[PDB]
Amino acid sequence: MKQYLELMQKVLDEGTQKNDRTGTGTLSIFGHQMRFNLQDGFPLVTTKRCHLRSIIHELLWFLQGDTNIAYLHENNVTIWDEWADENGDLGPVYGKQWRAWPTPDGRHIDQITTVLNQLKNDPDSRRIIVSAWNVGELDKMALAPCHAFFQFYVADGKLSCQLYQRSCDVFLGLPFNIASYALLVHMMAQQCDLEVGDFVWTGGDTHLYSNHMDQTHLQLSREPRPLPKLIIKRKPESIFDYRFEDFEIEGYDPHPGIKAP
Amino acid sequence: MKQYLELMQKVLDEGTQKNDRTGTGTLSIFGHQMRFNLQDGFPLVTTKRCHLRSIIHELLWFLQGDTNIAYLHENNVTIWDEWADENGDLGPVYGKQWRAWPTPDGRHIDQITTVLNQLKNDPDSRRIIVSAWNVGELDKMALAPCHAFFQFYVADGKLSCQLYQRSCDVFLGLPFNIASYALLVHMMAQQCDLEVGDFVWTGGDTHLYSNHMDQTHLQLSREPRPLPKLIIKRKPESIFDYRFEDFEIEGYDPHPGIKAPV
Ligand SMILES: *SCCNC(=O)[C@H]1CCCN1S(=O)(=O)c1ccc(C)cc1
Ligand SMILES: *SCCNC(=O)[C@H]1CCCN1S(=O)(=O)c1ccc(C)cc1
Repeated sequence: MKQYLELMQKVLDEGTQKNDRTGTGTLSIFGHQMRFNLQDGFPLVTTKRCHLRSIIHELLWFLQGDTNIAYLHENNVTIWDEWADENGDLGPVYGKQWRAWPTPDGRHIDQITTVLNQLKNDPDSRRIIVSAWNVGELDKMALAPCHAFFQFYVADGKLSCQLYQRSCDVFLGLPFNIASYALLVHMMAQQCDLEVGDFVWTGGDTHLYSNHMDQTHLQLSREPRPLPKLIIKRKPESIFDYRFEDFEIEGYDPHPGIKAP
Repeated sequence: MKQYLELMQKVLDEGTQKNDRTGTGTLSIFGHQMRFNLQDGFPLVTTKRCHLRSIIHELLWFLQGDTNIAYLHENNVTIWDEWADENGDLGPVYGKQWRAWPTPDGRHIDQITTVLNQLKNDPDSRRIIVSAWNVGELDKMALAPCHAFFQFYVADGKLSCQLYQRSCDVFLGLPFNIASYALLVHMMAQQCDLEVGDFVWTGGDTHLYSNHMDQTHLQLSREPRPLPKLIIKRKPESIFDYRFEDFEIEGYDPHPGIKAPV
C-alpha cells in the first residue's frame, strides 16, 4: 500500500539500530501516522499476499473475550501458539480486556458493549475508546498488548477509528493489524447503521527486524495494486454474532506472498 | 509555534462542524501528529503569551499523585477549580493513575517509578508507557483524562516521548499540554542522564470550540517568535523532588495574551 511502502522506506532510511530483548537487531523510528479512507477500498497490503483467514478468526476470538487458543486451534490458526501455556492459555490479553476488564471489587467492564451504546446513543462522544492496556494485568499476560488502545469517531454518518500501536513489527505484524482494525470498523459501522470513515494508524516504537531486510527489499521493489473491496454477506443480530463465512474480499490481486522468519 | 498554527489551520480547513457534550459547538478533525525537537527550544507557544507558572505547579502536583486542588488553589492555580467537589476532590484523575494504578489483586503500580527504572535499565524496551486510561475508574473521575497515555523512547542518548491526546481543545488546552510534557521529558532525561529528544503529539478528537474562532484567527495573524530556552537549576535526588524554583525560562518574547472562555 503506498502509505505502508513509504513507512518501510522511512524505517530503512532513518531507523536507528537497536537490540531487542531476544538479541535480534532492528531498525526503528518513533512516532508515525497513516490514514486509510476505507471508502477508497479495504486496506489489505497488495505488495505481498496476505491471508485474511487467520486475521478474521483472531478478531472474532477477541470479540468473544476468549484468551484460550482452543477456538483458534479448531480453525487451524496458529499465530498465538508460541505464547500459550500448556493449557492453551495466554492470560488476560486483548479479548479479556475488551470484554471483561477486571475491576478491584470483582466486577468486569465490557468495553465493546460500552462503545456500541456510545455509538448509538452519543455518537459525538469524545471518549469512545477501547483500551487493552490494563496496567494492573500486564504481568499476567503472555505478551503485553501491541495494538494497545483505539478510539472511534463519527462525522457526517461515517465511522472512523484510530489505533495507537505501541510496538510495531513493520514487515510481519503491521499488514495483519491494519486489516484486523479495518474489519472491525466495517463490522461496527454495519451494527450502528453508519458508513465507513477513516482508519488512522499511529505507531510508537515502529521497527523492521534485522532478519526481515531481504524480504523488505523485495517488497519495496514491487508496485502496489488497487485495493480490494470487503463484502459482508450477512448482517447478524449484534457485533458479537459474526462468523468467518460472513466476510468476502473481492478484487484482491496481490504479488506473491513473502515468507519471513 | 509553526506546528501549532499549522494544526489550527488544518482544523479550520478540514474540520467537521458538530456539538460538544454541553452543546457548545465545535469544529473537529480526527487523527493528527506533530513533532517538536526539544533541542530546538522549549515548545511554549509564542503567538499568545502563555504563563509557565501554572503548568509547572500542575506537573509537580501530578508527580506527587495528588488529586485535591488545595496545593493548586494555594498557589493561585485555578484551572481545576470548576471540576472539584465541595472538598476540593477530583477523584482518581491523572496523578493518582500515574502514581498508584490499583490492580485487581490489591497492589498499586507506580508507573512513573517504573518508567524511570525502564529508562535506566532497559531503554530499548518497547513498552515504556504511562497510562491514565484506567477504564475501571473513569466514572469516579471528575473528568476522564484528555492526555490519556504516553510512551517514552531512547535513541542516540536522547529521550523522546509521544502522547496520545484523545480529546483536544486546540486553542485553550493544547499550548498548556505541550509545555507540560516537554517539561516532563526534560525532568526524566535529567534523571536518567539522557539528552532531550523529540516530543511527539498525536490527537484523537482534535477540535476548535466555536467561541474560540475569532481568538484563533487573531492568533493565526501573528508570526511565531523564536522558541524560549528551559534552564533546570538543580538535579534533585529523584523525579518526585523537583521544586517550582528549579525551573527558569529564558528568551520568551511572546505576542500579547489572548483571553478566551473555557
Ligand atoms: S509487538 C508484536 C508481538 N507479537 C504479537 O502480538 C503477535 C502474537 C500473535 C498475534 N500477534 S501479531 O503481531 O498480530 C502477528 C500476526 C501474524 C504474524 C505472522 C506475526 C505477528
Ligand atoms: S479535554 C480538556 C478537558 N479539560 C481539562 O482537562 C482541563 C482541566 C484543568 C486542566 N485541563 S487543561 O485542558 O490542560 C487546561 C489547561 C489550562 C486552561 C486555561 C484550560 C484547560
